Amino acid sequence: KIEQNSEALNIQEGKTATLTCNYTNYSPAYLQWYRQDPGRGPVFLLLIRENEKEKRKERLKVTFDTTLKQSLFHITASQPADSATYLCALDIYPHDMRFGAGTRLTVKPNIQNPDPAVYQLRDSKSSDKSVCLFTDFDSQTNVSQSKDSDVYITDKCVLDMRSMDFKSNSAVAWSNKSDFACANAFNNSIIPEDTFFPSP
Amino acid sequence: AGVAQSPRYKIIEKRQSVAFWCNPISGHATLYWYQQILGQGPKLLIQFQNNGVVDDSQLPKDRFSAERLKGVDSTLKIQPAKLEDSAVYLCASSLDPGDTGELFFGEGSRLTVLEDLKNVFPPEVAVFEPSEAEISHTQKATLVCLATGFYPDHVELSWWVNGKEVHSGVCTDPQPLKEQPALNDSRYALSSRLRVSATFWQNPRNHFRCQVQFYGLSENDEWTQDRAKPVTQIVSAEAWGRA
Amino acid sequence: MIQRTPKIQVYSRHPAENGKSNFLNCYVSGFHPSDIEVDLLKNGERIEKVEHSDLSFSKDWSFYLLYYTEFTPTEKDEYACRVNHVTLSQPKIVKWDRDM
Amino acid sequence: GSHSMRYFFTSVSRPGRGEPRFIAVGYVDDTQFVRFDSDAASQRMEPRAPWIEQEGPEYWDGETRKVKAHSQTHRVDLGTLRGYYNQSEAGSHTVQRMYGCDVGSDWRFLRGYHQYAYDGKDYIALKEDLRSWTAADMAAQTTKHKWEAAHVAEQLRAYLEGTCVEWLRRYLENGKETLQRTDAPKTHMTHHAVSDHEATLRCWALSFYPAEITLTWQRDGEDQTQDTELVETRPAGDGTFQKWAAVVVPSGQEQRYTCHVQHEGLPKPLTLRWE
Amino acid sequence: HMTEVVRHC
Repeated sequence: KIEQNSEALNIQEGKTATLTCNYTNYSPAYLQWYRQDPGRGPVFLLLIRENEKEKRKERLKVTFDTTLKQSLFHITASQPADSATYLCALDIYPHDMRFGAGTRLTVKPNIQNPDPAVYQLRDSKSSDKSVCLFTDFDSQTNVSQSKDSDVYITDKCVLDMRSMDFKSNSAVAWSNKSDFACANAFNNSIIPEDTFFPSP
Repeated sequence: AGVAQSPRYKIIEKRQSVAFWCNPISGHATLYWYQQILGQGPKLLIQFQNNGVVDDSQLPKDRFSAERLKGVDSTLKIQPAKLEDSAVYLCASSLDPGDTGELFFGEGSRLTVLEDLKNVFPPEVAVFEPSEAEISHTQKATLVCLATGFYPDHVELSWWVNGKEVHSGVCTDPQPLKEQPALNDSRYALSSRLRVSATFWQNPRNHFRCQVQFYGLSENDEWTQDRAKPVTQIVSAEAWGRA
Repeated sequence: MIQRTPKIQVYSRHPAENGKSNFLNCYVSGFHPSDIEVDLLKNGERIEKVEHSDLSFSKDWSFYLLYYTEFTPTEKDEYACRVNHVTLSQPKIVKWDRDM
Repeated sequence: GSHSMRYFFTSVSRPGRGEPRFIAVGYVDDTQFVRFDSDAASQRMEPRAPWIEQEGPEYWDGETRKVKAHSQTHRVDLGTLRGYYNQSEAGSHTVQRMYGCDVGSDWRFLRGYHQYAYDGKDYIALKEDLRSWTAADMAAQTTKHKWEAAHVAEQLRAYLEGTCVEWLRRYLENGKETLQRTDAPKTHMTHHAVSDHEATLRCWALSFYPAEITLTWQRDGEDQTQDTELVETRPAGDGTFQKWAAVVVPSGQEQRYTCHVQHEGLPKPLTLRWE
Repeated sequence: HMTEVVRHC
C-alpha cells in the first residue's frame, strides 16, 4: 500500500505541466492536491470526488481515475510563479488523509532575447570576497559548481522585474583568492559562446 | 483567519525538550499534527477530532506527546528529542471530509536538533554594488547580497529599497550551500540578487538595504563561549545610489 | 436511552431422553443494553464449562445471546438458567421443563 | 428461496476501563460466518463456517483492516454522540450499526439497508431507495448534513447494489453445501391436561433451516387466535431452529383445532390434529 | 466482504 508521485519535473513557460499521482492497495473516494513553497506551509488547490472526472479552476485541470488508481494534475499556460513542489493526498475512510511525497515543479522562463555576460561587482569595503555575476542567458544554459574548494557558485535563478515585463536568469560566483577572476570562474560550465567579458 | 504555529524556528540540543503550539481555524473540529522530513511529504503524527484521539498509532510514544484538552488549540511535545527529529512540524485543521474537506496548514514549526550548540553562529551580510560595466551595456543595474558563515540553516533574507520591502526584481537562492561541503557540522552561506533600472541606481537619494533575519537561541539556552551569544537577530548591509 | 428486559428460553438442543448425552441451551433475547449475566444451573449449583454465542441484534436493536453446555439429563436432576440484567432487581431463574 | 448477507456492529463504551468494547458479526441468511471481538486475543477477523476458511490471506487481512476501521469509527462516534446529546462521560453508551443486501431466487439484487442506532433507539438510516438518509433526531440532522456533504449514500449504494450481492453470490456458491439447504421441520403435537375442563395443545417444529416459518391454529377450519401462545423461533445449536405454538381448548373439543406448518422446506403445508 | 465505506458522525 503506497502512494507514488513523480520525480522532479520542469518545463518551459506557456507549456502545460502534468503531475501524476498513482496509488496502490487503496480506495479513496476523494483526491486533493496541494502546493507547498520553500518556506513551509501546504496550501490547498483542488478536490475531486471519485464519481466525477476532470475538474477545472483557472489554469488547473485535475482528473481522478477510480479504476486506474491514479490522479493527474495539470497546470495550463504555466507561469514561472507556478514553480514549487506539489503534493498529492488521498482520503481513506473514515478520515485518514495520507499524503504522497513531493513532485517539485520549476517553470523555466521564456528568455525573450539572450544577453550573456559575466560582470564584476564592486567589492564591498567591508568583506574580503570578490563577486562575479553570470546573467541574462536563456534557460538552456546549465550552471555547474566549481572544481575549486575555495570558490563558491550558486545555481541559476529567475528575476521577475515585474514593472517592465522582464525576466532574467542569474548565477553568482564569489571567492577571495587574489588569483581569482571573472574571465574564467564559470569555466566549468557550457557558457554561451558569445558571452561578453568587460574590461577594467 | 490563519492557522497559528509557534515558534517559527527552534534550536535545541539532543536529549532536550521542545513543545510546539498550534491554534487552528476557528470552528474546525479536526486537527492534525504532521511531520515533514527534508524532502519527503507530510506523515501524520497524531490526529484529533475535538478533544479526542482519532489516530495516534503512528505517534512514537517513546518521546512524542500531544493533547487538545479544550478541543481547540493543541500542543506537541518531544521528551526527549532525538537527532532524527529535526524536521518541519505541521499543524492542520479541517472540517468534515467531503466537498469542503480541504486541509488548512500553518506556516510550520522548523525544528533543528544539534549535537552541541557550539556551532550555532549568526550570519555575516554584505552587499556589492552593481557593475559599472553592466549599467552601460544593458539599461539595468543589479545588486548582490551575500549571507556568509551562519549555522544552522535558519535565515530569512529580504530586500528593502528606501525603507519599504521589495519583491519585484529579486531572486534569492532556493537553498544554501555549505562552505566546507564534506564537513559534518559545516557552516552555511547564502546569496541574493536585486535588479533595478540604471536610472534608478544612479539617483543618490535612494537607499538599498539587504536584510537577513537569523533564528538562533532563546534566552533560556546558555552561552558560555564568551564569544557573543548567537541569538535570533537581524544582520543588514546597505548602499546608496551613485551618480 | 431505551431499556428492554430479556426473553429467556431454557431447552435442550435435541429432544431430551434420559441417560443419553444432549445439550442444554439458554436462549436470551430481546434485552438491551448488552451487559448481561447468564449462568446455567444443575439442580442448584452453577455449571462451569458453559459457552455462549456471539453478540448480535434483531431488527429493533434488541440483543440476543445463546448460552449452552454439554449435559446428560437424569430422572432425578433439575436444570435451570439464571439471568441477571440491569432491568432486573432480582435475578430471574427459569427452570428447564422437558416438554416446553 | 431468497437470500441475504448482513453485518451487525455493536460498540459499548467503558468509562475508566479504557477503550470501548467492539464486536462485529456477519451473517449469510441465518448462518453466521465471521466475527470480531476487541477483547479477544487475535485482534483479527475470525471465520465461523468451514466454507469461509477457503479464503486466502488477501481477504482476511482486508476484513481485519476494514473491521478495525468500523471499530475506530464507533470509538470516536461514542464521544461524538455524547457531545451531540450533552451527556457526561460517566455513563456507558451503546452504538449499533447494521447493513446488508437481499437477493431473489434468481440471486439478483433486491434491496439494501444501512442504519445506525444510539443507546437502543434509532439514530440515522439510509432511505429504502438508497439515495438519502432519514435522521431520527435533531442531533442526527448534524450527521445527515455531514454525510450528505460527503456523498456517503452514493457510495454505500455502490457497495450495496454491487460488491455486496456479488460476494453474497460467491458466499452462496462456496457454501452451497450449507447455505442453500432446506431442512424441513420434524413436527408433532403434544397434549397436556391442565384441569378437568381445559387441555393444552402444543404443536412443535424442530430442526429446520432457514428459520422463516409460520405456525397457525384453526378451530373448526377458520383461524383461531384467542387463548394461544407463540414462542419466538429459537436456535437449536446445531444450526437448525425450533419453534412451537400452543392453544388452550375446552375438554372434548380437541379435534376442532388444527395446527398448520408452512416452510420453504415443505411442498404443501402440514396439518396436525390431536390423536 | 463488508463495506469499506464507513464515515464519522
